[PDB]
Amino acid sequence: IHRSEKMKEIKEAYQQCGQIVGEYAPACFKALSYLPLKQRQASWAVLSFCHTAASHLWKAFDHAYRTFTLESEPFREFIAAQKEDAKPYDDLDELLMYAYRTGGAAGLMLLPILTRRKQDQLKQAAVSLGLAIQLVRFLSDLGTDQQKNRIPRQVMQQFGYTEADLQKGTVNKAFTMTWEYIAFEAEAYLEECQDALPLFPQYSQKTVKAALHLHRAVLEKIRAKQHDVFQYHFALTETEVKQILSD
Repeated sequence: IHRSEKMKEIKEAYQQCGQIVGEYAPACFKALSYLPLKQRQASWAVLSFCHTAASHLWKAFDHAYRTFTLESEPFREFIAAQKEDAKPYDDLDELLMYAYRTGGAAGLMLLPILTRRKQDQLKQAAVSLGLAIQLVRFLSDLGTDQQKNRIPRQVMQQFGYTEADLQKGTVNKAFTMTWEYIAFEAEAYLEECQDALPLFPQYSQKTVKAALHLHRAVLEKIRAKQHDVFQYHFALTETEVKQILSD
């Protein structure tokens, strides 16, 4: 087929979007692999955009935008949320609002790609999934001050976890209670998407199911490794993903 140079450039840009996501989000990339090619590549573009903004390729993004009639709002929301705050979060609501504006927004970005019909019925599930995934990522690595800053001071106070403990990266009972209190919320969002799993079209169910299983597994691994998130960034290995996804 004589493809236009423009389309050739779009295909190149998409592949690069896939290289990116595959590198910075192996688990999600794996979950997305179950989508048909058109949807899969579109998802790469959306998440590549997220990664890029969190730290040309627009050709593939515009293509995805026009192909799936994506909405501009969530993309704007995500961008605005990258302007930060060097101050620690106070309320759990503050952390949740943040996960909502980033992960939740990403979930909304992807909605039109995950489903063509029952979008109204699956919107809540998509946002909850993205929100939960962001919470899981947050709970998987507390190595820097920026990450430590997202731990809600009111939650820390509830269990007696001190600023001094946190700065030292001390993993004591007070810390695990703080961590589990936040993990409880993440799991509630996950279960919410789990309940709506049968509503997604067959072409995207394996992708949603994979995402759900993978992130639940991440939380379990962290627990298995004694919540040692101040020292290591937790992620599933290729071997682990394979087992989780064996079905």
